[PDB]
Amino acid sequence: MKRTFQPSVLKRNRSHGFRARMATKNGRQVLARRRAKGRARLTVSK
Amino acid sequence: AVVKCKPTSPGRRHVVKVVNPELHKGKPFAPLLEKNSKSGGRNNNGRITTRHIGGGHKQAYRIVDFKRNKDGIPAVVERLEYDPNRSANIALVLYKDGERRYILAPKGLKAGDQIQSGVDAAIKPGNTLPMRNIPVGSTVHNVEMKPGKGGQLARSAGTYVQIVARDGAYVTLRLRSGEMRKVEADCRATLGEVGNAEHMLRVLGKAGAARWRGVRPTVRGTAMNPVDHPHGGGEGRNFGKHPVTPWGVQTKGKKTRSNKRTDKFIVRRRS
Amino acid sequence: VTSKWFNIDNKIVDHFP
RNA sequence: GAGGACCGAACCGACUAAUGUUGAAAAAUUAGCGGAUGACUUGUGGCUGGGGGUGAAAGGCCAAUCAAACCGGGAGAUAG
RNA sequence: CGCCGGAAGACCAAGGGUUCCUGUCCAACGUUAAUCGGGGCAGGGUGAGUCGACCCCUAAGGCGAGGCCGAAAGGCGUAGUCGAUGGGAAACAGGUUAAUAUUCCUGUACUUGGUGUUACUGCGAAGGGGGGACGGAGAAGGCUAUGUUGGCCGGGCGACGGUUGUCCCGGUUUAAGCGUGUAGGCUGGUUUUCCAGGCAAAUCCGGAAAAUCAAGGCUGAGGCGUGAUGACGAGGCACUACGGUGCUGAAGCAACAAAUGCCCUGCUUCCAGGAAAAGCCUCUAAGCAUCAGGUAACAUCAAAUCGUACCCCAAACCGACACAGGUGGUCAGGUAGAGAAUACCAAGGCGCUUGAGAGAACUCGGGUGAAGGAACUAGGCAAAAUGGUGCCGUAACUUCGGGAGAAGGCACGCUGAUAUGUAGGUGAGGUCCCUCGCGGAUGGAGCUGAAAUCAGUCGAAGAUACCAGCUGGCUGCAACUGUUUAUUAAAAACACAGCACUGUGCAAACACGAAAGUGGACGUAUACGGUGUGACGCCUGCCCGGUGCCGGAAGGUUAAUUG
RNA sequence: UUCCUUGUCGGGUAAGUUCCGACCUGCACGAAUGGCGUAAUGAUGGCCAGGCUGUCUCCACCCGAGACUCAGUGAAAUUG
RNA sequence: UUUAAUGUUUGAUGUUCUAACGUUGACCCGUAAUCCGGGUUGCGGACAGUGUCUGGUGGGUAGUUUGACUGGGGCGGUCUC
Ligand SMILES: N[C@@H](Cc1c[nH]c2ccccc12)C(=O)O
Ligand SMILES: [K+]
Ligand SMILES: [K+]
Ligand SMILES: [K+]
Ligand SMILES: [K+]
Ligand SMILES: [K+]
Ligand SMILES: [K+]
Ligand SMILES: [K+]
Ligand SMILES: [K+]
Ligand SMILES: [K+]
Ligand SMILES: [K+]
Ligand SMILES: [K+]
Ligand SMILES: [K+]
Ligand SMILES: [K+]
Ligand SMILES: [K+]
Ligand SMILES: [K+]
Ligand SMILES: [K+]
Ligand SMILES: [K+]
Ligand SMILES: [K+]
Ligand SMILES: [K+]
Ligand SMILES: [K+]
Ligand SMILES: [K+]
Ligand SMILES: [K+]
Ligand SMILES: [K+]
Ligand SMILES: [K+]
Ligand SMILES: [K+]
Ligand SMILES: [K+]
Ligand SMILES: [K+]
Ligand SMILES: [K+]
Ligand SMILES: [K+]
Ligand SMILES: [K+]
Ligand SMILES: [K+]
Ligand SMILES: [K+]
Ligand SMILES: [K+]
Ligand SMILES: [Mg+2]
Ligand SMILES: [Mg+2]
Ligand SMILES: [Mg+2]
Ligand SMILES: [Mg+2]
Ligand SMILES: [Mg+2]
Ligand SMILES: [Mg+2]
Ligand SMILES: [Mg+2]
Ligand SMILES: [Mg+2]
Ligand SMILES: [Mg+2]
Ligand SMILES: [Mg+2]
Ligand SMILES: [Mg+2]
Ligand SMILES: [Mg+2]
Ligand SMILES: [Mg+2]
Ligand SMILES: [Mg+2]
Ligand SMILES: [Mg+2]
Ligand SMILES: [Mg+2]
Ligand SMILES: [Mg+2]
Ligand SMILES: [Mg+2]
Ligand SMILES: [Mg+2]
Ligand SMILES: [Mg+2]
Ligand SMILES: [Mg+2]
Ligand SMILES: [Mg+2]
Ligand SMILES: [Mg+2]
Ligand SMILES: [Mg+2]
Ligand SMILES: [Mg+2]
Ligand SMILES: [Mg+2]
Ligand SMILES: [Mg+2]
Ligand SMILES: [Mg+2]
Ligand SMILES: [Mg+2]
Ligand SMILES: [Mg+2]
Ligand SMILES: [Mg+2]
Ligand SMILES: [Mg+2]
Ligand SMILES: [Mg+2]
Ligand SMILES: [Mg+2]
Ligand SMILES: [Mg+2]
Ligand SMILES: [Mg+2]
Ligand SMILES: [Mg+2]
Ligand SMILES: [Mg+2]
Ligand SMILES: [Mg+2]
Ligand SMILES: [Mg+2]
Ligand SMILES: [Mg+2]
Ligand SMILES: [Mg+2]
Ligand SMILES: [Mg+2]
Ligand SMILES: [Mg+2]
Ligand SMILES: [Mg+2]
Ligand SMILES: [Mg+2]
Ligand SMILES: [Mg+2]
Ligand SMILES: [Mg+2]
Ligand SMILES: [Mg+2]
Ligand SMILES: [Mg+2]
Ligand SMILES: [Mg+2]
Ligand SMILES: [Mg+2]
Ligand SMILES: [Mg+2]
Ligand SMILES: [Mg+2]
Ligand SMILES: [Mg+2]
Ligand SMILES: [Mg+2]
Ligand SMILES: [Mg+2]
Ligand SMILES: [Mg+2]
Ligand SMILES: [Mg+2]
Ligand SMILES: [Mg+2]
Ligand SMILES: [Mg+2]
Ligand SMILES: [Mg+2]
Ligand SMILES: [Mg+2]
Ligand SMILES: [Mg+2]
Ligand SMILES: [Mg+2]
Ligand SMILES: [Mg+2]
Ligand SMILES: [Mg+2]
Ligand SMILES: [Mg+2]
Ligand SMILES: [Mg+2]
Ligand SMILES: [Mg+2]
Ligand SMILES: [Mg+2]
Ligand SMILES: [Mg+2]
Ligand SMILES: [Mg+2]
Ligand SMILES: [Mg+2]
Ligand SMILES: [Mg+2]
Ligand SMILES: [Mg+2]
Ligand SMILES: [Mg+2]
Ligand SMILES: [Mg+2]
Repeated sequence: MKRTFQPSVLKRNRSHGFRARMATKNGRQVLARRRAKGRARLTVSK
Repeated sequence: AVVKCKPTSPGRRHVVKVVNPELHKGKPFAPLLEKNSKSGGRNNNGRITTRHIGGGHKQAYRIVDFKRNKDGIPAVVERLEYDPNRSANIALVLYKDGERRYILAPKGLKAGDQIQSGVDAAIKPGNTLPMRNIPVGSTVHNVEMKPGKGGQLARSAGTYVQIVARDGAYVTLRLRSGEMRKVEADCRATLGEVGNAEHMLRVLGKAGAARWRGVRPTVRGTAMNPVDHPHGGGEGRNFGKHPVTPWGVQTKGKKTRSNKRTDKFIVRRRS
Repeated sequence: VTSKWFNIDNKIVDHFP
C-alpha cells in the first residue's frame, strides 16, 4: 500500500535545497557543519 | 414568507426556509464586488484562534456603504439583492448624478422608493440624518458611534435602536441588548428597522446545512480526556466539577468585561 | 527488525493474569 | 424534476469467514459486505512544530516510532 | 492450443535516467539451464517560429527597501517582488530510421515582432471605463466521432452431402487552413442636447430628456465548396541477403442508428449565491506638435535557449527483491445487454524464468450426494437457498412521506398470421410558392422498427449460461445520512439539526503572540464565543444548608507606604 | 440498573438460567451528567418461525493445487 | 477636658479646564501606499494605559512527597517507656 516517501523534485528543493538552507541562520549552520565534516554533497540538489 | 418542507427524506422533514420572491434573480453589480477568501479561523501565526470555522461555500464581498455621506442628492432604489456576508438584505440605489451604491435594506422598502441622506432630509424610513435632527422616540438603525466613522450598531436582520433622550451633546440610546448607551448627537443614523425580520424563523434541518455556512462540529469537553479539556476524563459519564472553558476560566455566570475607558458612556448594563 | 507478532499479541503473551 | 432520496459499476471504504502467520505482503489475497450528487472523492501547490500542532474525541495522528516525535549535545546522567 | 480485451491494449504527466537500437560475451546477476536478458563490453540514437518549459499575468502562500515591535538572535508588515495546480499568438495530412518525429522530407498553411517605402491621420499613462470572468442540479433540441446494412469495385466456386447465388471474403479513407453563414442563444437600433458621478480630464462609461426608425448588431456547432488532376488505397507484377525492396493500382457512394464528445462560459431552476491580474478594446491628462506617434497596403528580416531516447497500473516509479500491494490524466470497436456490469470476441498484447513423473494419509480450492432437515454450535458460523421484466395484489403501525420490491401469484423459447415488417422514427424523388436559398408547403419511395393478440411446435426444464433481494413475527439501544481506535474494538461511543444557560456594546468577549500585530470579522446582539443536552411527541417536580458564581455595603480583620 | 435470583405468575417448547407480557420486595431508576414514548433508519444486541441446506446423525465419491519419487538450485529458528 | 475665629494649609469628595497622554474619528502631505511618520481638526483627558513595590486569587502550568513491620501485598493492628 501507500508508503511514506512520495518523490517530488519541486518539494524536495523547496524544503532541503541550497537556497532554502541559505535563507535562515540555522540553515547556514547546517552547511557549516557539513563543510567542516567534509561531505561531498552539501545539500540535496540537482 | 416561511415555508415548511415536505418529509420526502429524513433530512427534509424539519427544514423551514425563508423564501423572499422580491430578491433579484441574477448576478450582482460587478463594480462593487471584491475578493474575500476564507481563513479557517487561523491568524498570521498559522494557529487556530477561533474554533469551529472551516469550509463552506465560496463568497464574494459586496462593498456596502455604512457612512451614507452623499448629502443632498436623492437616490432611487433599483432592486433588492441577496448578500451572503450578512443576515440582512442589501438594496442597490442609484443617485441622480449616476453613481450606484449598496445600502442595508430597511423594513418596508421596495424597488422605486426614494431615499436621501444629509442634514435636511425628511423623516421617513431609509433616510440618514445626524441624531440631533431626529425626534426623540424614533426607531433608527445603522447607528454611528464616532461622527464620520460609519454605522456600527443595529446592523443585522430585524434589529433597531430607540432614541430615548437627548440632553446636551449626547443622546441616550436603548440598544437591542437592553443596554442604555450614550452617543454624541453628531453621529448619523438611518430611519426605520433593518429588513428581513424573519431570518430567525428558519430551521436548517440537517447537519450538512450548517456545513454549507462554514461551521465545523463542536466536541463537548466532557467527552474528551483530561489532557485535552478540564472536563475530560471519567469511567462512564462523570462531571463533578464547575463548568469552565477549555482554558480553565469559569463559564456560566462569570463576567468578562474589563474596559475602564468606555464605562462613562454606559448608562445601564443589560439585564 | 520488528519482533515476532506472537510475542507482541496480548492474548498469547499475557496468558497468566 | 427536489432530495446529506432509492438499486447499482467506476471511485472511496472495511462488517463476516477461510487462507497466510520463518507470508506473494512488517496488515494482504479470495468469496461475500457498506456509501456511491455529497457532512462525497481526488491531482498539484501552500500553512500549522513537540508540553507544541491537529483531532465529528479513539490519548487518535504528527514519515513502518507517540500518555510527549526524531537528530546532536549535557553524558561515561544515576543504578543500595 | 490457451488467457486478457473499460485490459494484462494504446498515449502521457509525476518519478526514474540510457533501462532505447545494433554487434558481441555467459564468470557474477536471473530463485533451474541459457545460445536468451532491463546482465558485462563496445558503437549508435533524442533535429521544432507553431508541442512543453523559459516568457507576460496573477491565487493560496513566501520574501520583503523604509517602517512598527523585540535582552541579542529575531517577529510582523507597507511600497514592491516572487509564487500554478489557473488566464495569455500561431500546423495539419501523408512518407520515412534498427532506434526521433505535429521537430526530418513532400504538399498545403498560419502567428507575433523589427526595419524600410507609399497613402492617410491627433498621438500619448504608473490614470478612467469595458472585457477577460467563472456555482450546483436538470431538461431538451440540433449535430459529429463512431457503427451497421445496402450499393459499387477486386477476388472466390471450396479436403465431406450442398454451394452461379437472396452465395463467400476484402476494400470503400482523405486533415489543418481558406470561403459561405445554417440549427440555436442574447440584445431594440440610430441621432441630438444636457449633467452634483467614474481622485484631475475625457468624444469613453453612468444618468436625464427629446426626435425617429421596425429593424439592426453580436455569438454560433455542423453541413457545403476548395484544399485534392493530389495523397492513400484491396491487390497484382518484378527482384531478394527470403529480412525485406522497387513499380503499378480499381471502387472510393447512400440510407439508418448514435454518444458521457460539440453547439453549451448556452437555456430553465434552486440557494448554500458561486477567483484575481495581464494580454485585448476604448477614453483622455502632463506632454509633443510639418517632429514623434497612429492606421492600411507592400517588401524584407527574425522567432533565440532548454526538453524531446525509453518505462510509465510497471521487471525501469514508491514498497530492501525481476515482490499477488500502491500510483493522477486521455482514448473507448463487435454480438447479446439498461449499462463503462457480465459472457464470448476484434485491433493489440500475453501464457505469469524450475521442470518430469506418480495418483497414499493429511492440508488447501471446488463439484455431487440415499433417508432425515439445525438434532450441529456459545451463536444457522460457513454453506445452501432467493434473485429479471411486465401485470395482478399487498396487513399492523405512521411524523401521512412511508411501511412496500411488504407478503403472494401469473406470463416468458421458437415458427406463422394479423401486417410478403404493424404502431412509431427518419425521410429521397416529383409538384407548388416565394425570400431564389443551408428556404417553406405537399408528398411518399427507401431505410429502421418495438409491443400485443391468435394459431402451431420442441424439451424434464424457455428470466435456461454469466449476471441477479431470502422472507416474516416480538423486543433493547441510538432519531435519521454521516465520523472513529492507519495495524485485534464501527459500536449503544463522537457528531448532528433542535433546545437551554451564560459571557460579549465593538479597540467586543475570547484565542495566538515578552510586543507590534493577527484571527473573531471587512461581522455588530435575529451577531459572535463557551458549556451542557441531543430529531419529533407529552413533559421536565422539591431543596440555596455545603462548594461555585452574581449583587451589596454598615461593621470586624487586613499589604506595600508613613514614622 | 435486581445482590438474594434460574424471584413469582402467564405465553411460547416434549422439555426454555435466554426471549415476550405482567407483578413491585427499586440491595442500589427518575426527570436537559434529561424521564417516558416513538413512524422511518442500522454490515447494532437478544429471541422466535417459514424456506433451505454435509452444520450434524455419519460420512462416501470425484476434479484440481501441494504433500510423495526423479533431475537443477538451495534457506531458517535452535544448539554445553 | 472642651470648642469656635482668623491666617495658612494637608487630606477627602466634587466641579470645571487643557497643555502631558490616548485615538483601531475626519482631512492634507511624504506617495503610484487601508503600513508608518508629519501637519490641521474633532472627541476623550490627568482618567486610561505602562514600570517598580504590594495584598488576594490562581491544577492554567511546574517540581516533588505520599513510612516500616507483616507466615505475599492491601485492609486492620502496631512503633517509645
Ligand atoms: N498475525 C498477523 C497480524 C499481525 C501483524 N502484526 C501483529 C502484531 C501483533 C499481533 C498480530 C499481528 C500477521 O502476521 O500478518
Ligand atoms: K476590472
Ligand atoms: K457536541
Ligand atoms: K468519560
Ligand atoms: K431527481
Ligand atoms: K444523475
Ligand atoms: K481540492
Ligand atoms: K516533547
Ligand atoms: K523517520
Ligand atoms: K555467467
Ligand atoms: K527471484
Ligand atoms: K499552468
Ligand atoms: K487603459
Ligand atoms: K453615456
Ligand atoms: K521525441
Ligand atoms: K500419490
Ligand atoms: K435483485
Ligand atoms: K460505522
Ligand atoms: K467515538
Ligand atoms: K448565545
Ligand atoms: K476581515
Ligand atoms: K443561599
Ligand atoms: K443548597
Ligand atoms: K449556595
Ligand atoms: K440498580
Ligand atoms: K406452555
Ligand atoms: K412454560
Ligand atoms: K428518546
Ligand atoms: K450498524
Ligand atoms: K432492532
Ligand atoms: K486632538
Ligand atoms: K492607570
Ligand atoms: K511471619
Ligand atoms: K504463607
Ligand atoms: Mg463554536
Ligand atoms: Mg452545539
Ligand atoms: Mg474517551
Ligand atoms: Mg486538567
Ligand atoms: Mg458511573
Ligand atoms: Mg443517497
Ligand atoms: Mg478510516
Ligand atoms: Mg474485509
Ligand atoms: Mg473484497
Ligand atoms: Mg446496499
Ligand atoms: Mg448504492
Ligand atoms: Mg459498492
Ligand atoms: Mg457538500
Ligand atoms: Mg506512524
Ligand atoms: Mg516528559
Ligand atoms: Mg551508563
Ligand atoms: Mg554531567
Ligand atoms: Mg547500463
Ligand atoms: Mg533491449
Ligand atoms: Mg544461472
Ligand atoms: Mg529489456
Ligand atoms: Mg543490456
Ligand atoms: Mg553494460
Ligand atoms: Mg514579512
Ligand atoms: Mg546576545
Ligand atoms: Mg510575477
Ligand atoms: Mg519509439
Ligand atoms: Mg481594466
Ligand atoms: Mg465530423
Ligand atoms: Mg474486373
Ligand atoms: Mg466475381
Ligand atoms: Mg463436396
Ligand atoms: Mg463484403
Ligand atoms: Mg497587474
Ligand atoms: Mg521502483
Ligand atoms: Mg519495487
Ligand atoms: Mg536498502
Ligand atoms: Mg517472475
Ligand atoms: Mg509488481
Ligand atoms: Mg486508481
Ligand atoms: Mg469486465
Ligand atoms: Mg490480435
Ligand atoms: Mg504406474
Ligand atoms: Mg488429489
Ligand atoms: Mg443429502
Ligand atoms: Mg434427497
Ligand atoms: Mg440446539
Ligand atoms: Mg448439542
Ligand atoms: Mg452467513
Ligand atoms: Mg399481519
Ligand atoms: Mg399511505
Ligand atoms: Mg406509499
Ligand atoms: Mg413485490
Ligand atoms: Mg432486555
Ligand atoms: Mg446511530
Ligand atoms: Mg490499534
Ligand atoms: Mg483497529
Ligand atoms: Mg474492524
Ligand atoms: Mg457558543
Ligand atoms: Mg448525550
Ligand atoms: Mg430538574
Ligand atoms: Mg463578593
Ligand atoms: Mg417461563
Ligand atoms: Mg442456546
Ligand atoms: Mg420483561
Ligand atoms: Mg441514570
Ligand atoms: Mg443519577
Ligand atoms: Mg440533571
Ligand atoms: Mg424508550
Ligand atoms: Mg450509517
Ligand atoms: Mg530434490
Ligand atoms: Mg546458520
Ligand atoms: Mg539462541
Ligand atoms: Mg478632563
Ligand atoms: Mg502536578
Ligand atoms: Mg529532580
Ligand atoms: Mg512493606
Ligand atoms: Mg496480610
